[PDB]
Amino acid sequence: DLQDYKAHVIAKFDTSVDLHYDSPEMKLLSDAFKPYQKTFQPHTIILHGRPGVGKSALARSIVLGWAQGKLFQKMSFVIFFSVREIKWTEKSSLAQLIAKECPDSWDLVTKIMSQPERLLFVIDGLDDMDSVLQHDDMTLSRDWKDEQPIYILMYSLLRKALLPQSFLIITTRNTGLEKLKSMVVSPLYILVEGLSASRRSQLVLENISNESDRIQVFHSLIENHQLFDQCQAPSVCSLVCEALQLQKKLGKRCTLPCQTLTGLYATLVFHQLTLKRPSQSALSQEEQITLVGLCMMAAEGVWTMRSVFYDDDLKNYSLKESEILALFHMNILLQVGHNSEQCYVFSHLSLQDFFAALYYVLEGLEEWNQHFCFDTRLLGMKRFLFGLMNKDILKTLEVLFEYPVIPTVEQKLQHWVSLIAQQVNGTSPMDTLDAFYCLFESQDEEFVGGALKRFQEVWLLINQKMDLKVSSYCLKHCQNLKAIRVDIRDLLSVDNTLELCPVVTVQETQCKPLLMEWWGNFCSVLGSLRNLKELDLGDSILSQRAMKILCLELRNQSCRIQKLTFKSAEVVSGLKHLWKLLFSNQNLKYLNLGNTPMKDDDMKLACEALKHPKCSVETLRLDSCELTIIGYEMISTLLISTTRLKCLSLAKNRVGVKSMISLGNALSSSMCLLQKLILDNCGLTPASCHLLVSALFSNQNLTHLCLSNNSLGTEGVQQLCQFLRNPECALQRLILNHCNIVDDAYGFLAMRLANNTKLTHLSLTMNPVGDGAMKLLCEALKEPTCYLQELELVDCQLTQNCCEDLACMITTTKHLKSLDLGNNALGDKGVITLCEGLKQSSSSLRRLGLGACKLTSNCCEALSLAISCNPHLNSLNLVKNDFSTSGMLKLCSAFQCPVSNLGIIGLWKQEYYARVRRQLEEVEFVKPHVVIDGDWYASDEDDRNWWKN
Amino acid sequence: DPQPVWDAEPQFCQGFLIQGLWELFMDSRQKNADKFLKPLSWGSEVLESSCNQPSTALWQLERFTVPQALQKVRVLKHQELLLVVAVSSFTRHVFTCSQSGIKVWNLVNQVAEDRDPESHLKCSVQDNKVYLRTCLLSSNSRTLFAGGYNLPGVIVWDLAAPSLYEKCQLPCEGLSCQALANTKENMALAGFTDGTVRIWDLRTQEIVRNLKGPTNSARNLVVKDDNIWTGGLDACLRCWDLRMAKVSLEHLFQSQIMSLAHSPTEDWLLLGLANGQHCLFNSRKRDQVLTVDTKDNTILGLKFSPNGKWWASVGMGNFITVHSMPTGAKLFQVPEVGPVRCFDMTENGRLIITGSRDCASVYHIKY
Amino acid sequence: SLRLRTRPWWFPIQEVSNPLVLYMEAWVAERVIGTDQAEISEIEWMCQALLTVDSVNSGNLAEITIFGQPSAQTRMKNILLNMAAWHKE
Repeated sequence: DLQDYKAHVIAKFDTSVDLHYDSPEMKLLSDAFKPYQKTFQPHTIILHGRPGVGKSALARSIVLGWAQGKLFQKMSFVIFFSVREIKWTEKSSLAQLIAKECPDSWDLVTKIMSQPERLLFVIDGLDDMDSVLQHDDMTLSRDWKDEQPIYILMYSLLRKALLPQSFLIITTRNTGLEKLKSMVVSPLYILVEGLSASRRSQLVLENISNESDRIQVFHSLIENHQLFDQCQAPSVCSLVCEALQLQKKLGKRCTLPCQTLTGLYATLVFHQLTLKRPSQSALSQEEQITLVGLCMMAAEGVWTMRSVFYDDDLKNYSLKESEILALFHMNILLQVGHNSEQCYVFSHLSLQDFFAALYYVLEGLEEWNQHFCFDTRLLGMKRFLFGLMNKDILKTLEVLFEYPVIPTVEQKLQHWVSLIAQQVNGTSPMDTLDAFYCLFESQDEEFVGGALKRFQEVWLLINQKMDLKVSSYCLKHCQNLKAIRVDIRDLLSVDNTLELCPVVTVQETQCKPLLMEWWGNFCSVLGSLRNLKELDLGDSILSQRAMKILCLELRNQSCRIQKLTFKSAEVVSGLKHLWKLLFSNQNLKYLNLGNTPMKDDDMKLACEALKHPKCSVETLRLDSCELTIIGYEMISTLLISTTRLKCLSLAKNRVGVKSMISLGNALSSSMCLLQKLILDNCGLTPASCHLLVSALFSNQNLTHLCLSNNSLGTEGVQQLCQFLRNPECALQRLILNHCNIVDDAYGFLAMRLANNTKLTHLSLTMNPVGDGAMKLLCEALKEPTCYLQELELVDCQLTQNCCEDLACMITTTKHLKSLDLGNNALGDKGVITLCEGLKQSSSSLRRLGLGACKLTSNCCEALSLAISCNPHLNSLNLVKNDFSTSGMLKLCSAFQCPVSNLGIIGLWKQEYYARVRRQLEEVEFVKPHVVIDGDWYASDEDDRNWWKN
Repeated sequence: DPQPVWDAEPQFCQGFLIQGLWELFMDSRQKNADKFLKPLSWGSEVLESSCNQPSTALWQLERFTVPQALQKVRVLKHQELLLVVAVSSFTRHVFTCSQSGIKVWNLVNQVAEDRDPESHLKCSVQDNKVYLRTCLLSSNSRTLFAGGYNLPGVIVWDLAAPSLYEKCQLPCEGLSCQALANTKENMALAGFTDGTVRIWDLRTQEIVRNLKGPTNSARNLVVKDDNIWTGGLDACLRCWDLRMAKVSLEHLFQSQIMSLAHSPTEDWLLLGLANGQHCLFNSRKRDQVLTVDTKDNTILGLKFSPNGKWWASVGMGNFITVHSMPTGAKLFQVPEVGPVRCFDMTENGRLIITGSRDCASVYHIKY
Repeated sequence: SLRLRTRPWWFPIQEVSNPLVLYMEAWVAERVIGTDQAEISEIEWMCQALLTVDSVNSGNLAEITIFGQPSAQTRMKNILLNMAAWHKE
């Protein structure tokens, strides 16, 4: 009786004559159920794809091909289940379902006996049952003929616990795979794709208006990945093309945009609604309840993850198919089902998302509830809800509903967009780009302008052209922007790429790629901003042409950018253009050219441009650039000549003897005007350093000097101290952060520090100075004729033996105000003797750094008492120390005291228990001006990192 | 005694907007600044800004960095007592092992709290009652090993195939796995409860050699270029040479060795004892073992940084601590709820997974 | 209007929703990609990206589609471009 069943299923499944073929794709399905590896033979195939592609047709064709032949011959029996068309709460069994599918019953008893080896199930849908699972526990069925709700047997057959060693083919959705993948046992995934990219492009091209705006609108549509991706379904592409044709026909009577899916869907639905009206009017009240109920039901289905909408759901919202069809005259909410029960599904999931979004706008129009008797899945509804906020759609809604429409959710959307802008530790680029994409959807100037008013800083990564377009659109309305950073890793790396997408060119004459012109628009927008004054190219790699366009657009007279950074970008090719920008924009005064090698000609041109009367750059950072002898000679002849430069950095590039004598000859001249000079991590020897200081002895223009990470002899320190001794030295800050200063050299420094003004800062980081030199330094600082202000001793070899001396100095000084002790083992007794003199507040110390000082919880009482009554202290560092709960509680109570005025506290608060966390939150609550952050060195009240940028 | 209070940690921006839209819907149907953490972008990086430093590093000191803090970004909800954790950032996966199965998770998903694994591999139905004890992941992220108590062998899974399916068996009938290791020469080895370390040829599943020691002496097992370092409850560390196939070294320690690790670049070996004491041993010179720390609680986990400039420790003391390598000075701590039994670190040194009771928390390393 | 493709279990479903599309000359596409599939799959495993080639166009153009995170897409595109440049010479 099997041939009769085969003939019957042939008769039932016959809806496509020219859509059945021995295609290569069917062959991959047929050969899939074969051992790919000799050991492994899969028993479950999961077909997934976009909602609109032909998957159900594919499953029906599978069953048809078995029913006739040429497709499956080993599988003696094939059973097709379609779960969207049946009710799934009643208690049933597998045998009853099969008998419903199989008109005869006497076959199954003999089929079950030995057929489980050779038996295939084809399940269609299985995406609507993602909600019925209680997630608590299911009783797994092991045998059929069991009275139990059908989803339980579906779960059991899914887990190979009901009818094992049988083949399954499952048709599902991309978003219905989250709860499913854990259930199945070693599946094979097949991805179903719709029509290709080129066919989609042609289908979109033939339907555009061609009223002098073909290219811009066409490319806006085609490059949008969100729209183009779901245009894979022939139904969605048909809807898009029909909306475009409709917009072409009623060219003047339409004001809604055609660049977004929201505009096209609004066009279609609103035109169909007004078609009913014999004359222009507002919808009747019953029609209003009908539409609002339909929107609310779609929204509930979206939230609850349902797409079937049984008849009781329709009765819940006082809906009916008759009035819906009469009001719309469109294929919306198609009915499926053949038994007594009936099912209603939207013609597409896109329409359900659109109506769910539309519910949010009409919810506050009236009191609708009197007439009702009752993160990936939410991307579409979110995008549509953002799009619905255009004022033209709202005007049409006001026309239909006869009342003003001001949706409440607009404040919520604007507030969410604003919350991204004000983030304490920079803005996340992903969230910024997501917000920009959402705001591009609502082509409204007022909404977007009100959303972007608190940014003041922006970080963007561009790896698609649509990123360029949405950023260019949104950045025009960020009028408070002051600094931007762009990371374009690969989009503009290659100079030339000439290809055409279709068989023929889209336009008869193009003469320029779309990418280059979109980049030019982006650059012009950057150049037109008024409050922006810092641009960073980040990690971007740029071809000559990209740099040429950027520099040309930055040359315009409305550009007020003052800081330019290239320290992480490959811009070596277009450097020539850069030079032309240097003496054409007079607002630019900071150029960071780190990590880019300079040849002979590039250096010559840069020096020639810097000499120009039209240039105004005063800071030039040139670290990790490999110069030659001629490069240093031309740098020197630039330094002597008339220039506006005041700060120079030559870090991380070796300096020879001849280059050193040339630089010294340039520096010794009285016509050299330079303020700051950074020379760290160079290759200065004791001879080179001696020659440099000998040259500098006659200089009276330099004020800042950094020589860190170098090798200095004791004679070098003596020569530096001699250069400091004479009057008219004008040297204010000195950095020696890694030079080997040992023994008698420190004495020289103390002898210079004891009686000297005009020198306010001194950093001695990472130097082997112990307590012996600390005695001398504290004696030097104790004198009233010492005007030092900041002292840094971060990584010296300091112990507690000097601590009491520090205490005395802390009491006795009158000019020191900042003191950093970074990696010194003071312990607990050293700290207690220090805060013995720190508590009495005899001085005006305002910054103390006590990180990495090996402090346990025994020193907490003294620290708490000292900081409890010391109103002068303003900054404190306490990271990298082991504090118990009780001592830390004592510290927290000390912070809350009404006497202290602490402004910066260096702590990582994620290293303590809950009670400490509550106390710290209360500390932040009582005093609102307290910042508790672990990055203590990012606080820069005065210019302290002037040598590290 | 001190009960840490767990809070919903991420509150990302997208979740904030979704939760805002969720409340309005229920508000309508009744009559009848905020701190956001940066997302884990693409499951790879966080796109943040590095902390400031008091000075500039030397020209040759570029890739040698130390962390400063850890930030929690996600919780993976296993539903049983966690035992082992593995990552393999190459493919952006996470493997969590328990006594009843191994759950595979993907890091690409942007969820505050994950409860839906990519796969759930189990073996309990095969025999009457079988427990898992340990799992291992190879260097190139193409093979997974699992071993347990009542298994007939250690199960081998292929991770580079179109499907996730069992591959090998590596027979070992009446032993408890207790340890796993892998070598570059395409060989596998495991160390069971009765002191046997057995080496199989991975491509033919053929036993190559068996090494015998005293009971419970193979709890920890580390492989190097030609040496095998073993240690356990007997409080001795021994080294076997595969060539001459007997013990080479024997060092005695004051307490039971609970964890072992090896520095990727230098020649240092890390010992974690049962009295909280860390120990450093030179694997080449082998002069003397130098103790670096002391604690009140035992140590159950130890792992080196990819550049070998720091290490992390976990134990029964509610804390995950990070120490600097040169001298062993503690860098920072992060608290948890209960005994932390396993943790793992990514290859690029960006993430760290930690399994405390039945949830695996993933932290981002802030440099 | 239907194309079928196997998806390895290790490829996330979140990265199948934003491909990268390039076009090149047909005579180079089949000779660079070749006929064998093991080498292609090994290349996908290394790059952590999926690629598909379509030559249904009546012209001399072939369309290549790459799935993955942006770094993976860039690396696979560079591999393909370098191989094509060498093969054409």
